[PDB]
Amino acid sequence: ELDVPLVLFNEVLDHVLRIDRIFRQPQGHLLLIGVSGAGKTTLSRFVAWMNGLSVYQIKVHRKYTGEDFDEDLRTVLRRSGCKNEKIAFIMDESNVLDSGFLERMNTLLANGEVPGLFEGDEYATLMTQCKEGAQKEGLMLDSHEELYKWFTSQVIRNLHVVFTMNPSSEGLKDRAATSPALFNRCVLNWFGDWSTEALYQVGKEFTSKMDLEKPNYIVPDYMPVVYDKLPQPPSHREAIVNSCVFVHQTLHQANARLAKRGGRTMAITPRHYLDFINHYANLFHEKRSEL
Amino acid sequence: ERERWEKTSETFKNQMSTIAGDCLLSAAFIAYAGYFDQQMRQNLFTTWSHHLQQANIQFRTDIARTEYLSNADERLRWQASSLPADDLCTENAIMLKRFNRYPLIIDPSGQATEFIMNEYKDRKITRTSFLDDAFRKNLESALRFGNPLLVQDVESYDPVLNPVLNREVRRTGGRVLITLGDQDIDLSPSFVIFLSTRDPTVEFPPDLCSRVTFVNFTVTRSSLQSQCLNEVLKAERPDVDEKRSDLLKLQGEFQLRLRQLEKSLLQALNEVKGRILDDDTIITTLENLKREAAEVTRKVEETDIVMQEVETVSQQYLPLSTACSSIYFTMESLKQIHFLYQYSLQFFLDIYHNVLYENPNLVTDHTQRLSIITKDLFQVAFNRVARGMLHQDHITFAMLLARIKLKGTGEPTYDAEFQHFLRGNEIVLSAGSTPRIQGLTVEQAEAVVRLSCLPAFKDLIAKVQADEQFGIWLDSSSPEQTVPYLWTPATPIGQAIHRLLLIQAFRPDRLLAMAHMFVSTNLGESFMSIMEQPLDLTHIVGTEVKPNTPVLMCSVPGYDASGHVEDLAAEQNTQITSIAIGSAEGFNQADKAINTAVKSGRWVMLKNVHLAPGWLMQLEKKLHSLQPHACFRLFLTMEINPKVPVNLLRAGRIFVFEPPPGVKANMLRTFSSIPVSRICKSPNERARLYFLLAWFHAIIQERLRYAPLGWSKKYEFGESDLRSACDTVDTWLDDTAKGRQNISPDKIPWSALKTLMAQSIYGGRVDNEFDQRLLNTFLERLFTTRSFDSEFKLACKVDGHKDIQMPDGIRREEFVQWVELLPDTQTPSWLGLPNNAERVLLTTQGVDMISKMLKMQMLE
Amino acid sequence: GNPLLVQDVESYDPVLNPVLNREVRRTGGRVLITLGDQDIDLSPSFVIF
Amino acid sequence: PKEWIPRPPEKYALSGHRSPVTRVIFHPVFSVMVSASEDATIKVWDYETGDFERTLKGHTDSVQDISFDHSGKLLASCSADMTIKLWDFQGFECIRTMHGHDHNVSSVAIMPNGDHIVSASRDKTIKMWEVQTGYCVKTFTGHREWVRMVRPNQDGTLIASCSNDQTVRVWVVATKECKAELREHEHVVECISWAPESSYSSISEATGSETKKSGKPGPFLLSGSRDKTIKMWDVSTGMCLMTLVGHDNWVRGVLFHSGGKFILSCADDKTLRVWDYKNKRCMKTLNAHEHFVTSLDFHKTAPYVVTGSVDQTVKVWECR
Amino acid sequence: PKEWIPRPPEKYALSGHRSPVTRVIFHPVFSVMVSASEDATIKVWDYETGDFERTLKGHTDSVQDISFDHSGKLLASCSADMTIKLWDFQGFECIRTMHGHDHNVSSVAIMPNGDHIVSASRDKTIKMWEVQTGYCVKTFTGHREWVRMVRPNQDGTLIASCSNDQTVRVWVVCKAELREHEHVVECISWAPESSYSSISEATGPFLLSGSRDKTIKMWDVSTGMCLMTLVGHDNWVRGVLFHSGGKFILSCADDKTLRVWDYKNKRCMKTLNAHEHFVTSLDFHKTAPYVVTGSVDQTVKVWECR
Amino acid sequence: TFDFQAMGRIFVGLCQVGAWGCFDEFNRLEERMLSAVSQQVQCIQEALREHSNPITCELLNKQVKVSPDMAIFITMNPGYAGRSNLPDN
Ligand SMILES: Nc1ncnc2c1ncn2[C@@H]1O[C@H](COP(=O)(O)OP(=O)(O)O)[C@@H](O)[C@H]1O
Repeated sequence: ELDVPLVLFNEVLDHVLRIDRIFRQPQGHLLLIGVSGAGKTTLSRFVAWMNGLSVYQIKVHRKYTGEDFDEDLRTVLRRSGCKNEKIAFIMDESNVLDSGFLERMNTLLANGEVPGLFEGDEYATLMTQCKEGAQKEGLMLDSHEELYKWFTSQVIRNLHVVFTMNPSSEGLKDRAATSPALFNRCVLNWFGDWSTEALYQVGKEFTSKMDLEKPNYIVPDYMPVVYDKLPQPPSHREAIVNSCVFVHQTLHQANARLAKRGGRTMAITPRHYLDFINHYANLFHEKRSEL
Repeated sequence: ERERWEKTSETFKNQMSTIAGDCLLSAAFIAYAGYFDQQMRQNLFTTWSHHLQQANIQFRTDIARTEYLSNADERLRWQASSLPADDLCTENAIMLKRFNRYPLIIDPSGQATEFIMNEYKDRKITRTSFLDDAFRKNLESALRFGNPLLVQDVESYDPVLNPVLNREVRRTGGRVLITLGDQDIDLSPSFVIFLSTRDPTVEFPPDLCSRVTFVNFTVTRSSLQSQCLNEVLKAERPDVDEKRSDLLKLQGEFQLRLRQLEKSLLQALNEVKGRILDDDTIITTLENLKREAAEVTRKVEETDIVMQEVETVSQQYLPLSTACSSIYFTMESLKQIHFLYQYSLQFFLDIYHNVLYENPNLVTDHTQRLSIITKDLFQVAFNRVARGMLHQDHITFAMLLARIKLKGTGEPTYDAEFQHFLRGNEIVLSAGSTPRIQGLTVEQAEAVVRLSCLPAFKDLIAKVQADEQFGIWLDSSSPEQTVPYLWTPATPIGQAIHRLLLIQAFRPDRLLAMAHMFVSTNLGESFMSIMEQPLDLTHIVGTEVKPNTPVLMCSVPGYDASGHVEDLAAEQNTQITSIAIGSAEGFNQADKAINTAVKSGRWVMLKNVHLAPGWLMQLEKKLHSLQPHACFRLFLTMEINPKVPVNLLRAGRIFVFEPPPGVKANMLRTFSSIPVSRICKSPNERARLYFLLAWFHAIIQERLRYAPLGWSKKYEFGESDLRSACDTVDTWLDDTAKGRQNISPDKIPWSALKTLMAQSIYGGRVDNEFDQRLLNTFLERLFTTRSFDSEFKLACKVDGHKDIQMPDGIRREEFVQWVELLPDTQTPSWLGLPNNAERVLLTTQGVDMISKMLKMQMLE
Repeated sequence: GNPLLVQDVESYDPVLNPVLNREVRRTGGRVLITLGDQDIDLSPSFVIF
Repeated sequence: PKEWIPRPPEKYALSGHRSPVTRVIFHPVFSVMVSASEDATIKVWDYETGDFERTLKGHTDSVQDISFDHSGKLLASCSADMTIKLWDFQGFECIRTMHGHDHNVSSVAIMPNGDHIVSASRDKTIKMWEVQTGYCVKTFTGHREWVRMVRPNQDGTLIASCSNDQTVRVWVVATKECKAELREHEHVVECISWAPESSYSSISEATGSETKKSGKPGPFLLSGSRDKTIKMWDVSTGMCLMTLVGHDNWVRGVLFHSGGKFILSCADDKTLRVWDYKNKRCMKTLNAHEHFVTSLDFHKTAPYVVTGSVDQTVKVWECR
Repeated sequence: PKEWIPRPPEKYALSGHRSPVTRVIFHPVFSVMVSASEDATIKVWDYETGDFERTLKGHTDSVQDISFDHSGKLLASCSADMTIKLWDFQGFECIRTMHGHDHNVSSVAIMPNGDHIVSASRDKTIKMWEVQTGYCVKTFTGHREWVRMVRPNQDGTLIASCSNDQTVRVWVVCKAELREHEHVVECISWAPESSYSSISEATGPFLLSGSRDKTIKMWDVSTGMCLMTLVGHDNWVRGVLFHSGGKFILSCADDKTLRVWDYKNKRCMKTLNAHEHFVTSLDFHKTAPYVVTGSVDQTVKVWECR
Repeated sequence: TFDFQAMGRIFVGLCQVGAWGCFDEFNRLEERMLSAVSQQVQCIQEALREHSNPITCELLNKQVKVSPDMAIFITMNPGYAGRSNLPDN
């Protein structure tokens, strides 16, 4: 599916296990809260591929319309109910443009039935597709009400919806007020920012490739440490990974200081950290080779 | 030369020790210090270096990030491809070359975009925009083919770029696949993309902030000083500048020759492959290389003329570049006290180009030309900046310019007393301390206690107790004009500062007048004097406004500049297209009219455009991407509204339309508005009537300013009322006079005019009975003149030994002469108000000026 | 542009008829082949056995 | 006057091209003309003298249409390499290459306002472009097949199109779409042209119509027949005022006279036809070329008609 | 359209080559030019742009001369492998190869009626072929040495060929023989119909030919006498040709100079430093203002005419 | 909901008839449409001034005859319920 090399640590393994257990749960919807670039949609894609679920994304663009969202919802509901396909519906909060998106998402998460989505010719097409699906499954159903009930049961069994949004107190209050199914019919998982242990593990995993061991390295008595449970005394690799972690943390502190002063602020992310360690590896290799 | 080769090659262990730390520092800088400015970049680097030092990780302290991460040939290629010589610009180019995530470029100037265009010019760049409808076709063409892509206007970001930025790539077989939308596109390896925005004040969502890396092209003080030095070299010594430019190019080419020669020598000595003495070709090549090393040795004459050029340009034009950098950074930090006016580097450079070249009375003497340039730079900067700023903040900007002039010029730095003047008012006082309240009061006693912290004011309580006869500075009159007492010879500027501190401690209501006196003593008496006259709109539009910059005309509520622009177009005989923004057909008509006016060269005016900010952003983008006629001006009429986009505010030229300050300025504005042909018509009493109208209008408008004593509620007495009044006066004078050159003061319909003003013209807005009675008694006082009695009194200025007499003139020329020679001082008793009306207002304005200056200084 | 070796041609699939007939079109500078209602670009370095 | 008609033989037979000539147009202000062919070149010819002036390389595939603006200082060309180029005719260099279409672009024109360009391509879409920036601002849909030609009206408020969809579709530019859909052609629609202002009186008195009594007589289209006919239409939903049967093969280009008293037409029958449309008959027949005639143009002031053909030759006809 | 004289510098230097260039000509219709060579290659260039279009391989030895059909759709080339190869400008492929010459062929030209091909080789014979099937029709004899160039008339009935026998014979399908030479005559230029009034003012059909005798001389086929002798060349003359307007004379030689002559006064006005080595051939566009010279230093250069 | 085009239709009807117009509660016309209608009001008053000295004014992209007897009146209650503010022009 994706040629993106991921890095493993305890938080990644635990998050993958939680996402897998909720996918195994029937009518199981996620709500992943965490900073952007922390790897929520890629973990969801990987777990859906492991479980055989087909990842479906809105693929929003400019000049998007509530009618276009209705069409995407119709396609995913048809695939999940008539064709009997397990779909992992990944939906970031950036895909929400107005309340027309989120009211329909609320109804879909809470019931599995969205009245008014299929009307007229679309309703007739859905009914004949459900009749074909009932013929394929062997169940014989007469008239439309039990066909729609069977379709609702099928989409309840099949569809899984995963949300991905950044943490915010006011945003969470707004979402809890305007969309209760995110807080009642969705399992919440506060991924958050990468912890100090996760940053240390990622830095050590990338650093282990390149050789920088210094036998004649003197450990100072002070050793300002930012990651707890650091091995004392630390080696050169441990010292520089602690230094990388401190670099990320002091970027957080400087950004907070700038925001408190009143200047514009920018998000600092695990993507920034991976970028920094990749730059470190490439620059170290190039400089050592050329010298 | 092996005596140098051995030293070069005997640092292997030291470089192995330092390489890990130095690579860590450089990688952290490249990855994290992209969005920040120079100060935060340096702060982050210092913090990282301090952490490495206290963790005992070896790194090279005496290194430069630009020199470590960039080669000399690479840097020369960069400045060949249109890049500024800034260290910050070089760092930005390093990020743009070694990016891992695709870059986002922030630059209002466009120099970064031009540099990218020149650098990736060997490859083919298409320059599209995120708001181009056919953007996906260009993106997929670049993806399939392998072309660099530069897309501007990131604010309308297209989330179809998300898999491209995230590198969500499939590697089925030997091909490389990325899936955008429904189509599957083969991804070529030689594809890069650059996102570009043209404003620093923009908010990006956190997902985009994660998936892109930022490169901020901010302006540095050193870069601005270099630019101003080069420009003054252009404007003063063109031959010297030409010599310097050819010199820099020649030196760069010869340094490239040095690098090539050293590389060739080392590669030949490494690839000799046998015995060097076996073949004479190696010896001959080394002889040629040594002859070129000899010309490298004789480079010393070029280095000598380098030093002579640097020393003469420094010793002449050192303190002008620093002054210009201070001016620009003052007007850049000015944006955070009113958030209406935003000024661009292009705006400051236009001011500097105006003062450098088109200066009247500027000679052929380099001794005096620098002083003339500096003084006119200060004055022109004040004029062009404060024409689009509030009369509250005029004095603040003037005093900041005075501080810049004082720092530039002799006079020592009065930092201690300036810090006490700005911040020292909030210092903690002694517990349970109270001086004598025999002549002073408690608040000014506490102020004197605070002021006594200065060494010069060691004895203040004893001095004011001994000087009991100095009741003039204690109360009444104008203490600023005559400030007794004192803080070694005393410079006039230091005396002004000490007296300003005394006034701030004793009587804060004279702070504005004393700040005006300080500005007058520091820069000239006639510094602020150009802001009393009506704005020279015809000259400014004709000369000081480029066609592609819209003429933003912001007005406080109650005032509108549409009549001013229409009158300007009528008097210059230029046809105009007035469109009132606020409809879909209005937007379509605005687009069509602006296109036709750009192609042809007419004038276009769009009114009330503060109601459509989303369309204002698109208009700003179109005006930036547009190339207009030579004589074309776009007028945008707005209101003081925080919904006006910062993009349009920076792109345009702001003219704040404000209530005219003072009766004299109000009369001058009224007389300039009323045409001379209209006011000079028969009979001869029309001039008297128009002067009475102008005086009445000025008095009631200034009374409106002094609320709620002047009027119970803030009415809007304006130019519509004045024009209707003039029309009624003209009609009644024509009715009562049929071709008569002179009309006796008894036959004129004074009562008819008075009751028509009382009922219809000015009394329409008035609803309160007491306000109506006040208007009626002003009309009765003014519109009888005791039958045009000589030495008639319009009002009384001061109740003690002062009065205002109406002139005995007959012609508009001598009336406006009397108005011009009216005294510059004003008192609320001119209007008929109590003398204590303005005290609280002046105190509040003074403390607000102090707060604004303190905020700008603290955030500086 | 991957060569194919499609065995078991006794149960031949008639979807390959435009491919075997080389029924292509040259709109623009590329080549277009039609499979059913779907339209697909044909790479020059493609053979099928 | 308002009566000159092309007469045999031709004035000059300019034969500098290498492939079939696609479109030939005149210059608005100069005594020069340009011609587009299938060898990715746009030759510029002085029709008064008869000598080749200069060429405009830059297109990768066969250039299919060219159009000047009102000022005569811009030339917009579209080709089969899916790109549209804007030429600075003062210095004869390309200003911008404007991608965005998905197939062969068939025709372009510059609106009378002068800062917008229309298009038409095989992906059944018509796009509006910006001359100043090069961006696409509006796309038109509705045609079910390859759109062959697009022509804005006299004041730029209406756009007509012809297609392989068998239909002529005309719409207002600004906000609404599909003002009319004209469906009386039994084969492909190929070449449209509006009616000039000094033709409405003759059209009204020639066709079945009352003595106005409605005001604003309404715009009139022209032909577009691969079924060897000529058809002019009306305002609103559109009716065929007359059909000029009498042609011989696939009609490729139609025009009005400068005075509006005649219809000029050329086609694959190697024939230039002059139609006296007041009597619904062709009163003059010109054996133009030795192969299919692809395009023609008529000079607004000077008496010259120029025709391009698959013969790789551009012929200029003097009018007597 | 009469003042067209080449001016410095070279507009375009078509150096995309590897072997010396022998002959260069212009297309009568299209805006391209072709060039023969020593490495059995004929390359087509675009003289307006300066870009290399295509090469026409298929010869097995050095190409001597090349000529075009009147319509410009047919190209005939002769080489040193005793062949007269025929090319078309529709698909750019060899149509037919004609054998029958006993040694190196040095000249070829399409008849103005576009049906027969003339050739001239070292075996001192002139051969006429059929463009339809490549079958020879007539052979001409009367030379005893190397025949360098042969050039037809404007009607297809008069044929003039120059040889190393110090003669320029004229045959009618021998009208005259001119034996007042002093060295080997190398190139032949025919006088167009746009020069009869000019030469009547200064002094048909007329014949002008350079030679290795450092001079150019010109006769009348109706009388067989030299009209005017043009002298001043510093080396062997390789190529001569009339101006399109029939007023000037263009010629090239081994002195690396283009001298533009005239029969009004018979003197040189401007010599052009063309190449660093000898100049083998040149051509003048009949309507366009361009001069191209093919030289033996493996370069082809095009001169603007102002 | 009194749009710019609706007010233009009312204006052309009033101008052609020659009748006064009393617009009650004008300060709830909202800012955008008030600013748009200002242009039509200015055009009508300019035509009336030209009459004061076949008189037409450009209303809704058409030429409409202006009777000399018409006038436009505005009834407002400022500060009623935080309604709209009239533009200065
Ligand atoms: N555990 C990980 N190890 C390495 N890279 C990761 C990891 N998690 C995320 N990433 C990076 O994040 C990118 C995708 O981020 P994404 O999942 O879109 O963030 P979000 O889920 O917050 O939108 C990938 O390109 C990948 O390089």
